[PDB]
Amino acid sequence: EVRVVVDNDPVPTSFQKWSQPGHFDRTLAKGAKTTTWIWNLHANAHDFDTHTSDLEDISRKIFAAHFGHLAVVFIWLSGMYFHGARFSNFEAWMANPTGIKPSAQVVWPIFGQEILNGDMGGGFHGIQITSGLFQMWRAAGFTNTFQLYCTAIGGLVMAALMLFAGWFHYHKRAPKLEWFQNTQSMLNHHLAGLLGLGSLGWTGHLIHVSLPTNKLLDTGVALKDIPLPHEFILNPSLMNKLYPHADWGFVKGVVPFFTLQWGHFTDFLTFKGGLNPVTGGLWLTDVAHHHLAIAVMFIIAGHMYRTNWGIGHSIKEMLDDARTPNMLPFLSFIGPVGHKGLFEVLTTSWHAQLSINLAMLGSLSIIIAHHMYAMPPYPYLATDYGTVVSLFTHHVWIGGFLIVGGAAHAAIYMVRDYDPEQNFNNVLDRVLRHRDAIISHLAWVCQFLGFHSFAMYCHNDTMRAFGRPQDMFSDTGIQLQPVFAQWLQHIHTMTILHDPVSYAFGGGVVAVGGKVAMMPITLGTADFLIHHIHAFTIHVTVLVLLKGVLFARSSRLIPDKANLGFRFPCDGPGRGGTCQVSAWDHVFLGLFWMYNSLSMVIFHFFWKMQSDVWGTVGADGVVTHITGGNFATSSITNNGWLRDFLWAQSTQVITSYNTSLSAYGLMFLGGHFIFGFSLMFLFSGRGYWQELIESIVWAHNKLKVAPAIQPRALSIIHGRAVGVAHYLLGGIVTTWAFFLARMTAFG
Amino acid sequence: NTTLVPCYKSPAFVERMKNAPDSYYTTKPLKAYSQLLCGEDGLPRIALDRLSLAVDVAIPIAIFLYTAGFIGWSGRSYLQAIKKQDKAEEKEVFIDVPLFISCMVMALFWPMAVIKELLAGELVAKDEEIPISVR
Amino acid sequence: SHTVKIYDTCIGCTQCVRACPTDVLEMVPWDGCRAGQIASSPRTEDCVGCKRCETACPTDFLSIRVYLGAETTRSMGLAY
Amino acid sequence: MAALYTHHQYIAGFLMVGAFSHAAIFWIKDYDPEQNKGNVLERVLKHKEAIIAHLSWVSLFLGFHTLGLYVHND
Amino acid sequence: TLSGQTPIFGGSTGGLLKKAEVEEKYAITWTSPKEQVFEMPTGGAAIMRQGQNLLYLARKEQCIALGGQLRKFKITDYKIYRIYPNGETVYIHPADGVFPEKVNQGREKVRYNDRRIGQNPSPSKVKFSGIATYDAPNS
Amino acid sequence: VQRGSKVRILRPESYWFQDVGTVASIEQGGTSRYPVIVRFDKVNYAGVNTNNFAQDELVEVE
Amino acid sequence: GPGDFYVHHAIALGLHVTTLILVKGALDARGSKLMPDKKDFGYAFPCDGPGRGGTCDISAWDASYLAVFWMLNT
Amino acid sequence: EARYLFRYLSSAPVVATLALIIISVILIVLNYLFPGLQYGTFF
Ligand code: CLA
Ligand code: CLA
Ligand code: CLA
Ligand SMILES: CC1=C(C/C=C(\C)CCC[C@H](C)CCC[C@H](C)CCCC(C)C)C(=O)c2ccccc2C1=O
Ligand code: SF4
Ligand code: SF4
Repeated sequence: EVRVVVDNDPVPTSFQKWSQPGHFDRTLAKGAKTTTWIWNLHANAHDFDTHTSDLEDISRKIFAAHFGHLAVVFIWLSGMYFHGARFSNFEAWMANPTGIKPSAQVVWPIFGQEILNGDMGGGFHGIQITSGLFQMWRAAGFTNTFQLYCTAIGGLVMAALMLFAGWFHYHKRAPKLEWFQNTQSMLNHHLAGLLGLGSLGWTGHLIHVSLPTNKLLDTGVALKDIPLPHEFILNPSLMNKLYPHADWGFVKGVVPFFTLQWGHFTDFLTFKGGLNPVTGGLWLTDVAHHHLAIAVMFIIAGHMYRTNWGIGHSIKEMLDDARTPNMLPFLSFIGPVGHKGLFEVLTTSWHAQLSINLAMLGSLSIIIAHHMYAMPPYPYLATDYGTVVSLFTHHVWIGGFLIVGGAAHAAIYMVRDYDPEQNFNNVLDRVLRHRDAIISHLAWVCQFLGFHSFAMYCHNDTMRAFGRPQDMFSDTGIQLQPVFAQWLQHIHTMTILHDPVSYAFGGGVVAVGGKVAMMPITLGTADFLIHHIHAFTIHVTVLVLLKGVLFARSSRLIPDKANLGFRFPCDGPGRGGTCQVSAWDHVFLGLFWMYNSLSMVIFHFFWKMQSDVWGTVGADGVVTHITGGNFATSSITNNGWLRDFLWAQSTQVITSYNTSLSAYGLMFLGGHFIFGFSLMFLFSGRGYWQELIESIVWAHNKLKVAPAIQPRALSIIHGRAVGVAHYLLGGIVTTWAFFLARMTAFG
Repeated sequence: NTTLVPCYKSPAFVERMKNAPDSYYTTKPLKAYSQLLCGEDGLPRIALDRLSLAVDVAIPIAIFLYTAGFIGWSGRSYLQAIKKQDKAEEKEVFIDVPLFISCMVMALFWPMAVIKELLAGELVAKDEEIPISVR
Repeated sequence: SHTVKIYDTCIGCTQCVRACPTDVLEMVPWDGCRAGQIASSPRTEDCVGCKRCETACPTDFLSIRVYLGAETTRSMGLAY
Repeated sequence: MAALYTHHQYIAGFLMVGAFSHAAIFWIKDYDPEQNKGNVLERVLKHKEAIIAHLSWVSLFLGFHTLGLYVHND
Repeated sequence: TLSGQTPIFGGSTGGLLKKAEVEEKYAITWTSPKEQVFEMPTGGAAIMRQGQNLLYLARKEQCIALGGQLRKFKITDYKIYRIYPNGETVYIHPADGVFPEKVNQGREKVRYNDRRIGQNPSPSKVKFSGIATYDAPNS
Repeated sequence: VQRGSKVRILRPESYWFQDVGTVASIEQGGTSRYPVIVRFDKVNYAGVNTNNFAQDELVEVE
Repeated sequence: GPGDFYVHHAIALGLHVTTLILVKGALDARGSKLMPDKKDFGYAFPCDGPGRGGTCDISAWDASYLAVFWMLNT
Repeated sequence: EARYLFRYLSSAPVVATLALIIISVILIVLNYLFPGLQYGTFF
């Protein structure tokens, strides 16, 4: 039975525990002896699996903390709509989305920092935003700043709604454990009720607000003549000169949908498959049709799993039937148990669920980044070159942090929530029973690719210096063509309906006005060599993270590693030395390798777009790119990455003093600080530093100013966590300040 | 004595006042920099002379070093207050602000309060009461 | 082949013996404690060097040391 | 002229790190407090937490006002 | 010597290597009143039998990490052997039959210094001598 | 050196060298060689504040 | 000029920190409160385990080592 | 109980985050004091 059970008032509501920090752990509540109590109070505040032991009381803390998180997104989402309401040039940008630059977030007149208020066109002085908010509100049908303001008001009352529901579901009506454990019913309402009714609600907005507004904005009605979006429903004769093949009446226009004469909708539900050549984005008839085929497919697929009416699938039976009397005979190697005892894994532990939901949301956010540049979805997005790169670079970094989190909680599951009772000889036992064959062949293909992607950049670097340009892996020397990726560019242009979907594959140059939106991205030897840099760096990022998941239980070094914990520094200087043997220090080492992997994805993007896609078109048809075919000849030596990319494209962030890009020149140099500052914590150890506090504590005990919270150096784990939190901060903000000073000096 | 001419007759500083914006940052703070010594590139230097900049250099000393030893003396007299109450482990996290303000207005006259503990020998702790290492 | 010496500041709380992963230490009878015990290390050839007995000793400036010396095949934990 | 300045300053930085590397090997391996009783070599260890507490003030002074005076000028 | 039935284990990869055939190899031996499942020190999970069990491990830290696991299954009767490749089975844990946590008599104060730890001699006392500073026969 | 008295430490190898501590218990057996257990108000290094001491390395302050 | 005032305080910051690491390496080569028997362990040892908070880089070799990063920097 | 609320607002991160908004008086002493105030230009 799939009934609802709650608990009436389980937790009191008082400020008595706010006066006692560290109440959740028993060793933190007994007092603050040293300053390690300060740091342990924040490293354990959200470890809800160590505050209590029962999954009924843990899962109420999980459910009530999502509500307080959703009430934090709604504060930030009401700050993007409020800044577009009061502190922006959204009026001047909507009239002319080519000459006027998108800007919110004006700067106060103090400390001489009003030099950052550069000229945005039309007498507006502010900071050129690269978040794509202006190109997104135009696609939603926003026309005046009153509609942006009462979205920001409507989100603040949606933040107080989501914040009241976290107090209500922890202090008044907290659910029970058998309400959280019916994950078949949860998948019915998230597929159909959330992803199906969300893309059914949005395709009703598109054809009633976005499709009328973006039709009249292409005729240039100049924001007096355009109607407010309720006047396309209250006045249905107004949407009849647009889209005349339908009827557009309250009851008279819907009946082509029920009588299945869907040819009445074929003018505003198209399958054109291309870019709008006036704006640059996709057709909003093509997008509104897309959400209708998504809402059908999701509401259908939300009736797959069995709730209390008998009919439906059950994941408990589908998982337990994949044993090996019934498999395909070439993948019948996975156990006579199969993966019985695996529905008990993803229901009785939240870390097992978090490791899949982070690696899927991480890999989704990189698929999203690869699609919003090749199929640009918003009007005037693709020609705002500062927005195209800052949305690819954003969701690649966001979607790569979540991958490392998907491999952190796949290691907290093994140390804490793994049970050898329910996992005997199933599909997870059999992986730990051969984990020196997974890691041996992973550490070979990381080694095979490191020689065949990086040492081919050292072969080209030596032939170019020798004066032998015919001996190196060029398009002019020893050609390495992407034979299987030049062929898929041939398939996706020979299967066109009549318009060539995704001009990145081939055919046509979308050059909507001034600058060029999309062009074919051809692939040569410089694209063969750089896709194997990506294949190499992804595999070592996997090898570091997979070694921390398989060897989180035990090893040949420390066979009792799951008793030392997940987050422990070492097991002493024995066995030669066993520092960073934990599963935490493979998340820590996979964060540098996520960094090195994703910083070359955003450098391959930023240079291939400038040299082979972006640029300006004249009055003949030839395109002069931003760097001018530079990736084909000089991105094959990593002296060419040093000279033609890092040195030659940072002339906009170096010479950005006394101008309006002045903060990008400071964040560039403030970024190099935090990277070099990170190396104090990474390279040194805490026994130097604890033995240095003791000589400084002495100078306070001498002058009688010693504290009773006794000053201790940071932990071994805490000293490694702040050495990677600074490397991955000052290494990102120096790339953020270079990607944006280069592209907001052009546009 | 040096080549640091004042910014009144420096021939490279008057161009910084010739072509300039107005708002609040390059008009009134620029004519107040005119009595400052500046080199051959029109940038107001900070030299140390005998009497012409005797108190002109001693205002940033005496203004800072008072409220350097005002933060330090109210932090020292607060840590000594909460250790005679025998509750210093818990009063350092939860700051007892009626006492920290009381130990702040006792530090407003700290130069005539430090030397009342130097001659009384109570500023420093004696070497046989301070924890050390094996030396 | 490390060197696990044991000094007379012991209190016989047996905590180093429970923390040893290789059974190097063991409790022998003594006269200078209330437990009447002191640790001894007869199987110091099995000392893996990991100093886990040193983190468990509660006497200040602990009564047991591991002096990391000439390492061998069983003092380095090599299963290959 | 440029490669001979940078040569002899990196040699002189290495030779001064090694002048203090063998100070540390002298204290460990070659010093006994019984023979050096009451002399000038025991008096340094008698207050060695006042030299390290004052080298760490000059270090803390010269970096709060040299980095801070650059990134004010920056 | 040693005997017993091996637990139901479907083979692993973290098991014995060429060191176990050539240098030394360890064997833990316990008995179980139940058909329960335990975690292997070589990765995975195995079902121990109901009679005398016998499991060959590669080093001594794997046996006592397993011996510390059986003590949580309320099985405190395990014997650890050490098998040289010529067949010589010595018996090493627990040596006297009694566990090393609780005290027995006849055992010796071996590797014991009769001083405080802080009054070890300086390394200039033992200069160009065979002994180390922690051997130090004075006190 | 009685129970409850404040005492200073003359053990150079210890953490609490020249630190005032409160005596917790003294052993009356006479064969344990570290009878007096003194409790300190600051922990040493992630751990204890009590330690067994001798009587020749302890100087009382009151 | 004033560009030379500022670098001589970076040079002075450089010579004082790399003296601080080397003097603390030489004077705490006998031992301090984190481990009072550094002489019994030699010059170059890794650590003394994760006990007492953790003692990475505690030796006098590992303070003649962090001051090569400061010698090369200065 | 609102008598344990201000016993939480007197804790360490609260009074040392209001020890930075009270050091927004360097914002007001550099707003109307024609912000440029060098080391010789104030008395
Ligand atoms: C950046 C700092 C710096 C600079 C500018 C120099 C500059 C110089 N060095 Mg060098 N050197 C340095 C640091 C530096 N040194 C340090 C820290 C060491 C100690 C390891 C050395 C040790 C050294 C030696 C032994 C020699 C020099 C020599 C020279 C001179 C000729 C080389 C040349 O043309 O420039 C080129 C650019 C360079 C960076 C020079 C690199 C020379 C390396 C450091 C030699 C190191 C030897 C190596 C460790 C052993 C290799 C043995 C085997 C594998 C073959 C030149 C003036 C040569 C000389 O004395 O002229 C007659 C010479 O014999 N130096
Ligand atoms: C640029 C510096 C650098 C280099 C060259 C490497 C190289 C390597 N890393 Mg490393 N790493 C680095 C920085 C570097 N890393 C940093 C800064 C971190 C900090 C977090 C790490 C952390 C890290 C981890 C955690 C791991 C590695 C691994 C590896 C190995 C990958 C296997 C491979 O690619 O085979 C190819 C070899 C190369 C790419 C090296 C260049 C080869 C040259 C060009 C050819 C040499 C020519 C010839 C043979 C020279 C001989 C001449 C003769 C006179 C001697 C590889 C040797 C992974 C591993 O173990 O792999 C199994 C591993 O897991 N690294
Ligand atoms: C007159 C000069 C002099 C002399 C006689 C010594 C003598 C000694 N030193 Mg020493 N030292 C010196 C200067 C000197 N040092 C300087 C200038 C420094 C600062 C860097 C040091 C820092 C230092 C440390 C930290 C230690 C010593 C140690 C020692 C003792 C043993 C040496 C050893 O380990 O074996 C032989 C040494 C080697 C075989 C060298 C190893 C490899 C080095 C790093 C060369 C690498 C260069 C590289 C390969 C070239 C690049 C090739 C090309 C690609 C460019 C020995 C008595 C050790 C000791 O006393 O132990 C108790 C010890 O720990 N020294
Ligand atoms: C520098 C460093 C330290 C020392 C780090 C310290 C001491 C942290 C510094 C944080 C300071 C102490 C912040 C404290 C701020 C105070 C609360 C004062 C603020 C009060 C005002 C706001 C009123 C380590 O402990 C360490 C450990 C392991 C590897 C590397 C390192 C390492 O590199
Ligand atoms: S070394 Fe530790 S466990 Fe052993 S007797 Fe001494 S205090 Fe007890
Ligand atoms: S080093 Fe390891 S095996 Fe040896 S006595 Fe210490 S804890 Fe036991």
